[PDB]
Parts: sequence; C-alpha cells; structure tokens
Amino acid sequence: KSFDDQKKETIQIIKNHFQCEDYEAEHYLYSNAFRKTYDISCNKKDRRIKKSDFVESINKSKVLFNIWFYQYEGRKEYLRKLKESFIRRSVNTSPYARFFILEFQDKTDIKTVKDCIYKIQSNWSNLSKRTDRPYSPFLLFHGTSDANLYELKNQLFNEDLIFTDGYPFKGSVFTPKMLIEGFSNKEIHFQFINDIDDFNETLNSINIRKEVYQFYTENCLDIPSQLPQVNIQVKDFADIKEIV
Amino acid sequence: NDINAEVVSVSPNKLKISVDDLEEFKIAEEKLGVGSYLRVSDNQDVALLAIIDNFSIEVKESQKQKYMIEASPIGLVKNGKFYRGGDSLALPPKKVEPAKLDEIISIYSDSIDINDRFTFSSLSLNTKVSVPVNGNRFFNKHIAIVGSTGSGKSHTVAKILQKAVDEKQEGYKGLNNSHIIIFDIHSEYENAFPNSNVLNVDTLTLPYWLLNGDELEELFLDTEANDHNQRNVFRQAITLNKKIHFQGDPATKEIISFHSPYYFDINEVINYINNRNNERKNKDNEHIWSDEEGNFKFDNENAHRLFKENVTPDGSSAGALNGKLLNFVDRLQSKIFDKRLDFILGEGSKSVTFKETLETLISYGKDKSNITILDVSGVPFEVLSICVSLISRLIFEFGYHSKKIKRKSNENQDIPILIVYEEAHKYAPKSDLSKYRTSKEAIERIAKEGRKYGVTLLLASQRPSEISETIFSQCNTFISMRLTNPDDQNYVKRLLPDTVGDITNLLPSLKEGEALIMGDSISIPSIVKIEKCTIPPSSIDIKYLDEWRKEWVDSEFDKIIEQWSKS
Amino acid sequence: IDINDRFTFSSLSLNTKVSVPVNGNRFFNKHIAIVGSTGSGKSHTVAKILQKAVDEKQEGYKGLNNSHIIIFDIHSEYENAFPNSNVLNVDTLTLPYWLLNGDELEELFLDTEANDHNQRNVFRQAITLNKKIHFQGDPATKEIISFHSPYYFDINEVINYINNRNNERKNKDNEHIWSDEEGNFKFDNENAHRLFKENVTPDGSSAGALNGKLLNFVDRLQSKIFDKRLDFILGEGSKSVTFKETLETLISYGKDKSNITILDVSGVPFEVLSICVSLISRLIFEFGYHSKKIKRKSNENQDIPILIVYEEAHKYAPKSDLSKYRTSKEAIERIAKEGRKYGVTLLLASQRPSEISETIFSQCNTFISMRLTNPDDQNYVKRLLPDTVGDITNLLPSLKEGEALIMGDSISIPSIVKIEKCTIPPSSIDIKYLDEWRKEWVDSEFDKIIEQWSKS
Repeated sequence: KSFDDQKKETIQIIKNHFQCEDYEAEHYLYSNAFRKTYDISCNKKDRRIKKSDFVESINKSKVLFNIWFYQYEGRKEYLRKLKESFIRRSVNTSPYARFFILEFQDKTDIKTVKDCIYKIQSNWSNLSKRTDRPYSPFLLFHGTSDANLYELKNQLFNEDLIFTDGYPFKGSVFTPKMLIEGFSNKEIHFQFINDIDDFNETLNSINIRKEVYQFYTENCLDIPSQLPQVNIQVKDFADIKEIV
Repeated sequence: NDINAEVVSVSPNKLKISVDDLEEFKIAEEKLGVGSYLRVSDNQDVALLAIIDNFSIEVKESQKQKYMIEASPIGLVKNGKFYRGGDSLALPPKKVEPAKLDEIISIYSDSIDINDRFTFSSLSLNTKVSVPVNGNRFFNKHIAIVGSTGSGKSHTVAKILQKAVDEKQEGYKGLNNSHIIIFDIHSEYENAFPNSNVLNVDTLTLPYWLLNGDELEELFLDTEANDHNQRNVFRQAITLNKKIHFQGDPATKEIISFHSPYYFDINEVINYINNRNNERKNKDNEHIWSDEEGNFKFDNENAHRLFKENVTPDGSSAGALNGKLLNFVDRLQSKIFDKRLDFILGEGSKSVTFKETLETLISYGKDKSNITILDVSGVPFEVLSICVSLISRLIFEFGYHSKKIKRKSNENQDIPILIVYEEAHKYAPKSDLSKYRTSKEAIERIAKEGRKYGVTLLLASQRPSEISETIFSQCNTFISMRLTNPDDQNYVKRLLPDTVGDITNLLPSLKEGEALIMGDSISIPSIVKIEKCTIPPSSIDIKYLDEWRKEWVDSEFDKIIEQWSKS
Repeated sequence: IDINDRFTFSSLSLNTKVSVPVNGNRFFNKHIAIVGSTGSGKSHTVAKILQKAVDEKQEGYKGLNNSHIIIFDIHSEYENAFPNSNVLNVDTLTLPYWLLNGDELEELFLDTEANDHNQRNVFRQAITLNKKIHFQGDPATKEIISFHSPYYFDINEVINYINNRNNERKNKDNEHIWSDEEGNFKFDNENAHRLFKENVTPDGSSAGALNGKLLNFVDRLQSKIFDKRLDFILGEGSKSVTFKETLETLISYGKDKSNITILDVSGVPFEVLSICVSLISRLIFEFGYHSKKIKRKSNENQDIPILIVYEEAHKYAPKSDLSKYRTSKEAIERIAKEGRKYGVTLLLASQRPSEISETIFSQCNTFISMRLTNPDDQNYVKRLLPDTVGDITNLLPSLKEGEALIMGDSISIPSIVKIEKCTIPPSSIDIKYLDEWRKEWVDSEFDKIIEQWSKS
C-alpha cells in the first residue's frame, strides 16, 4: 500500500504479541522486523522462508540499523528518532554507573572518536565542586588494535581530559577499584575500560544502578542480560555523537 | 567554557545561579541581564528554562567575585520542544548557560499554531526572537494599548494595523478583508497609512438624524438652563417630523419614536418651534392658524403643517408656549448655521443617505480601503462625544446586522471590524458626567457585546487611569508601553491579567518601542520590541520656537481678518 | 465521605492514582465558586462537574435523573458542551415583562438621572391597575394585587395610560375630564381603567397636574417596547406566554425535558442583562420557596433541587454599589444567603473574581480555583478563603493546565487536584479575525447587511 497506510498496521501485530510499550515495539521490534524481511527478500536463491523462527530473531537486546529508515528521513530525523526512543533524558541525571561501549575500527578517524568522547563526557558527568555525589561515564572500546587505542588514550590526556583505566602505573595489574574512586572523583573526567576482560570485573565491584550504552556498527559484544542496555547500531562512528 | 554558572539554591519558584568564571565579558551584558533566559541542565537534551529576575555582583579586595543571579523557572525543553508550567525540580548543582537562539524561539513559537501566527514585535532582550501572538485571539478579544507620551505608543498602534493590512493569504494581489477604523484626534495617522480614506470635518458627512434621542438632547440642548415645557417641544417636533418623511408601511410608522434614528428635517423642526413660540389661543384655548391653503386647528393631525415658514397665527391672547420658546429658536439656529458643525448639521447631512454614511465609515464606497481614518481633530469638543458615539453605534449594529443575515444566508464571508480609539479616556472616561454619557455606552456596547457580532475595539491612550474599568477590563489583550504616571501604573497593574516578575519598577523603565504584551493571544506575558514602522505616524504640529524665532510676520494678519469676515 | 455521598470529578495532581471525592450532598447544597483566569480551563472545570452531576444516576432506571442545572452562558460555550440540553438564546427565550417585580420594572423603564417622583409613581398606578383588569380568575385576589405582584398587564395600554396623563386637562374643581365613545367621565378609580386605550379625548380648560411632565417618560417607554433587541422581553411573544410555560422553559420542564437548561445571554443587551438575570434568578428562587413550603405541610420527599451556574458572575453581582446592577446583585444575594434552604443554590464562575461582592462570594462554602494570575484576584481570594492549610493558596499563579484547588466543607482537605479532562469540552464560536481578514475583500456581503437594516 502507501508508506503511511501500512505503518499503523504493521506495528499492531507486534504490539499485542509481546505486550510492551510504544518505543519497545515500534522502535525496537518493528525496526528489526523490516531488515530481516529484506534480508531474505534480497537472497538470490532462497527467497521465501518459513517465519516460525522469525519471531525470536528480532527480539534480541540489540537495535539494528535500518538503511531504509536512513535514506528516507535523512540523518537529522533518524538520529533524533533513536535519541528520543531509548536515551530518554531527565532533568536530574542520577549518579549511575553508565558504561559506554563503542565499536572502534580502523576506518574511523582518531579525531571524530574524541568528539564523541567529549560529547559523552560532557553529557553524562557532573564533576562540579559543589555536588556531593559526582558521577562520570565509563568508556569501553573494542575491535581495534591496541596501538590505535593507545594513540586515542594519549591524545585525550594531552587535552586535559584526565581519565583512569585501572592501571595507575606501568606494569600494574588491573585494579577495578580505581574506576570506582574515579567515578566519585571530580578531577577524573571519565573511565577508560581497556577490553572486555576489564569490563566484567568492573560490574562485580559496583553496587549502584549500572546502565550500558552500546553503540556498534558490525560486531556487538555479549552483555549480561540483567544490566539495562541500549544496543544501537549505526553506520558510522560520527553518528554516535548525535544520539548520546 | 566562556560562561561557568551553576545553581547553588533551589526554591519552588526561584533559582540561585552562581557565575564562577565569566571569561567572555560580553555574555553578562546581553545574556545575563534581567529578563534574559538561562539553560538549567546537566545534559544537552532536557533543560529547565529560567528567566533572570535580579542579579548582584559583589566584589571584595581579597576574596573572589561572587556573581549571584536570581532566576525563576518558566518551563521545560525536551529535545527542542518547550513545555510550560515550570515546577519540575532541578536538583542542585546544575550547569547554567544562556539559552541559545533555538530554545528562546521555542518558548514563543510552538505554543501558537503556524497558520494563525501574527508577528509585529521581537523580544527586547534578543531581537532575533520574533514574538508571535494568536492573531485570531488578538483582535476578536479587545486590545488596550497604553503608554505615556514619548514612548511611541502610536507607533505600536500603527505597526499592528500595517501588519494587519499586509496580512493576506496567497491567491490575490491585494486589498485583503481587513476593516480597521481609527478615531484619530491628534491627526497622527495621516502619513502612517497613505492608502486610506481620511475623514476630517471638511469631508465627513455625519447625518444628524441618525443620532438617537439622547444625542439629539445633548447636541442641540444646553446643560442646565432648560425648562420642562421647552424640552417637550423638541421631542414633538422631531418625532412627528420622522413620521412624515418615512416612506414605508404604516406599521413601522407607529414604532417611530424620538429615540428612533430616522430622517427628519431640522429646518422644519426649527420652523415648528418658531411657530409654537408665536402661537395665539382663542377663548376655547385652541390654537387656530392660517396657511395659504386655509385655516385649521392645531391638533395631533394638523401639527404637521406648522413646518413651513409662511404660517401665520391668529387669536386674541398669548398661547401656551408664547414667549417660552424664543430661547430655543435662537439656540437651535446657533447650531445649524455654525460652520464648525457643517459636517453634522449642514445641507450635505440632509441629502446624504443611510447607506452612503456607512460606505463612508468602513470605506465601502467608490474608494475602498482597509483602514478608515476619522480625523476628529477639527471636531468641536462639545460634539466630539456625540460624533464618536454616533459612529460607534453605527459600526456596532453593522456587525449586529452582519450576522442576522447569516441566519438566512449561511455564508462564511463576513466583515469583521476593528475600531481604534486613540485617547480612549476622552470618549469613555471613568467619571460619570452627562457630557460623556453619550460616548461611554457606545464604546461599552462594543466592549461587552462586540466580540459576538464581529465589532471589537482597540483602546489607545497615554492616560489610562481615566478609562472606565467597565470598558478597560473587557479587553483581553494588553500592550503596555512606558507608563510613568504612578496613578496610571497602579490602575494598569490591578486590571492586568498577569504580572511579569517585578513590574512596579519596570513600567517607567520601558524605552521607546519597548512594550509589554500580556493577555490571551500571547503565550507568556513577555517584554517585546515593536517593529520599527517605515511609514511612521506623525502629526503636523506648529513648531512654536521655529516660527517664533523668525521675523515678525505682518502680511498674514490682514489675511486672517479678511478670512474671518470672508471678504 | 461515605460511598453513597462520594462525588468524584477529579484526581490528585501530584498523585494521579488518588481520586479526590467531595461530599456530593454538601458540594451542591452549599454554594460553589469556580474561579481562575482566562485560558486556564475554568469553563472546562464547570462543565465537567455538571456532566458528572447529569450522569449521577442510581441503578434502576434508564431515563434522566433529577439534576436541574441552569447556566447563564454569556460567552456561548456550553452549547457544544452539553448536546442533550435546552439552549435558549434571545431568538428562543421569551421572558415576560410582567413577571418583573417593582425593582426590575423600574430599572427597565425609569431614568435614574431623571428621577421624577411623578414619573415613578404614575408607573405604579398604570401597571397595578392594569394587572387588576387582566385578572379573570378568582376575584378574591384581584384587589390584593400590588406593583410587585406577578400578573399580566398590557404595556401598550400602560404607555397609552401615561400618554393620556400627558394630555391631562382639568376644570375649576381640579378634576380631569375625558371623552370617549361611551361619554364624558371624570378621572377616578372607577374611570381609571378606560384611559388604557388611545381613543380618549380630554375635555377641560386649564393645565392638568401632569400636562407635559410625562412626555420624557412616554418617549422613553416607546424606545424600549419598540426596541427590536428587546423583542424577547417586550414583544408579542411575552403577551401570549403564561407563568407555567415560562417556568417550564427555565428549568426544562416543558415538552423536551433536560437536566441542563443553558440560557444563552450573549444576545441580551448589556443594559438589560442584569434585569434578565435577576428575573430568572428571582423566579427560580421563589419556585424553590413554593416547592419547600408545599412539601413542608405535605411531608413528601419528591424534591426539585436547582443549581444556577452564573458564568461571568462579576457582571451580574459586582463589587460596585452602582444602581444598574443592583437588581441582579440582590437577586443572587438572595439565592446566596437564603437559597440553600429552598433548594435553589448557585455556582459562581468568573475569570476575574475581584469584582464579585464579598457578601455573595463568601456564601460559597465550596471554592474551586483554576490558575489565577492577577494578584488583585489572588489577594481577594486569600482574604475570602475558608479554613485552609499553610501555603496551599500560594500555588494559584503556578497552576498548570487542568489543575484546580477545592476547599470547603464538602472536601476533606484543601488540595491541588487535576480535573478530569472533558471528552465534550466547552468551545465557543469565536470569530477568527486573522482567518477572515486574510481573505479577499468581501464585496457581495455588504448590501445584504444594509438592506436588512431597513427591514427589506
């Protein structure tokens, strides 16, 4: 039919089937259902499949990219459309241990990562001298070489963005408690989790509410399910700045 | 960080902002003044908006500069959309920035629909923020524009009507359906609307017979020296004159009264009273007369034939009103032949029709214009309230009869009329004297019932405290310029729908062009800068010092006397 | 408040799961004042209360309940709020002029500035004698008729009587002699009835007592009965309508019964608006008086309780002691003070309470406040307030859309609630000026207005 005509129809079957809210159905389940309809339509040989195993494919924790929702409404609406759905902000941002896991690949320039880090650090921290419970976001990167990761870490320190990684000196073992003190440290801007092994040891040392914001392009890491997560898939790393 | 401000205290409706660095040294001048808007948030998405009420910059010899800003929240912005009713708790501390251009627009833009936006002013603290009002709500609910002399109140009035005339939908070249009437007593709007129908005394033709019984009993009549038997002959002459000059069916002829505006001849009314002054009764006390067509008896049917000059009385003794009406023939003749009353009592008012009068008043004649200018500067002040009330009643029952045909025709096309009352305290004052009792209820009828019938009014005055509160409070939109008289300030603040922060100090502090709009059409009561009007209202006033400085003029004086004697 | 007495029309603003019921008996038996500035949804709050009162049906029947609501609607908002009602504009309402009492008849026809004792007193004798003639029922109450008694008189004859008194002649004995078809007669009470027709020729020599002193009165009387805007109160419809059909019209007890009677007083002239309000207010209150004292001596529970909604109540009952609104001020005050014992209670609705008189606004035990932004309205409320709590009345300028504040005996605690949203809101047909002014210059719809002015 028309573009508008089937828009109110297609979300109606998914709404009562899973019994979730509007953004958990129209934005979370209906968006993923459009790709895997197209993923088998563009298959060269097996075009028609049985949909018995389709209803559990799209109920993953992830929120996949929709290229047709990129091409129609453009990048201004779509990144705003993703921002308003899962990253609903409040006036008073509570001191929660927020983890920002971003996929790092060699096609990404080192300059645009810092502007994403500067956006995450400014929007998700309150390092004021007057607050009694200061908070600072956690940053995790994956998929890249350690040589490219250290160049990003070394560049941020020269621009007076002081961070901690659980490695306070050369040859140190991983100290998870340094990130907890850095969470309450007003002179530490954010925390830089080195890898996935340093990630899961950090959740065991934090007792306050923890949120995980995952922003990948191709590969998404397996996160524990009880943690509140937002796994948004994007085209490029520069799009992550306009959603956080 | 050019600006580093932070909340240190939170009240239910007050915030304490502590500016810590202030590196820019220009942000404080434009964006941290009183009335400016702040951005209270810890994130870029959702932000409290607070307007600055009062600040204090204490500086000491040894300690730090303590820049303290006291602001009150007005609402909430959630990803570009502004929500009013600011009471959401912002737990301190919080980063405070000046609001950028997009949020301050969103305070005023999104509350009013795109289609019905009427913009004639921008924000005073930030001229890039245009401040719209609900254009439907602006005019059908009455406007009261108030502000002392030297503030440019008439510039604000002229800018709105210029914006109203230029407001049109796409599909035609020009001359939209705006119908605005201005009672210009200072002749200010002569050169503000060049495409208009200006009506001064020399060109206006107001018929005297459209006045009701009260206006006839104040124009023609003295105030206190009038007797009861001499009042009565005024009504009997006028009421019976209106019956003969009627051409309709006798059914409406029976409903013709003294307070019924139908046509009558004022020269014949004088001729009746001049005759009745000379009446002579016989022994049976019946007044016998004589015309060229024969003698008769003066009764209720032959009273119509005393209207001619060549009617000769006969009898023995003095009549009932013999010598008691000679005061009246002189007073009536002093007004018909008064050349300053030619526009109301001349020969043109007799030959004019009822439709031609209303074509003149709303510019529906041969020269059609959106704005009709009634230059009442040359109108005498004793008859000014009579002519204002005559036109105000004529325009009101135009709109009253405009939607008595909607009952039968049922067509969406209509004529909505705005009446601009410059110096509205002059026609509708607070004081209940009889000399202003003509123009009070004509304005008041438009004030109460005029929203229903599509005839609403604009009240423009530099002295608002003398306007009656039975008319000023019927206005729902209030545009307030610089008001410096404390009697005018206390009158306005009591009748305003809202209050913007501290207002007692602010009202004398308004500049030229700075105005305060507050009412139903606007979203929040805001401080605006009215648009500079390219074609400004200016009255031709005699520059006394310029004319006094030059040489003693002696050629003019003999010309003036020969004009006075018409030689 | 027990279950059978709970009247829920709103929930708590700070806790939407908390319904806020009021004592529904005490809500309406005591008077209500619903205030709040324009644009805050005060008319939304009023109609939601009457919609819940209309739908207050106990189990057992499918017909209409015993709700009786009268709305004095001047902004014409409640026509679309209650579609199953009886809306009465000037083209539909017919109020008899003879049902006005002595105060309202003088207020419609006497000139306050021309306060003539001769004009005042003749108007009593012209009307009271005319009320006696047109009475054709039981003769025992014919001679008990006074000026304030509500019986029919012909005002065209009253004008003819006063106009004849302008033509007063007198003889040497100071007796006015008149001539008609029957013959010559004196002016006494036995021949005072025959001056009511215009076919009377006076006979005499000297000037009468009121020769020409009432011509100011006669020309003022013909400016009212021949006024087309007063056709609903002084036309031929008021001649033929009676007392029963008038009262059936006012509380919707006629052929089409309805719980809510909306009196569209937008078309009423403002100088007679207080008179028309006072006529209906006094008629309904005295209907409630004769309701109770019949049932007082009969001991029956079949009762008719009436709510009168006074929207824009400062128009009718102002703070100023001006004489023009005095008729409607004392009619509302009579309902405000003595009305609750006769089953006639009032609802005062106003966006600007500061002209509501404190002698009437204080009689409203239950007080509802929308957002109030004028400090003059706020300080008037605060000093007129019932027993409140510490700082709940400081929230008046800060109320959001739909929030209200009820105190009084009907509610347990003075609280800020959120009124239930109207599914059928009050919308007035406001002429849209910027919509109409944006159109092309209307050229056809000018001569239709002018020719209709001259009755063609």
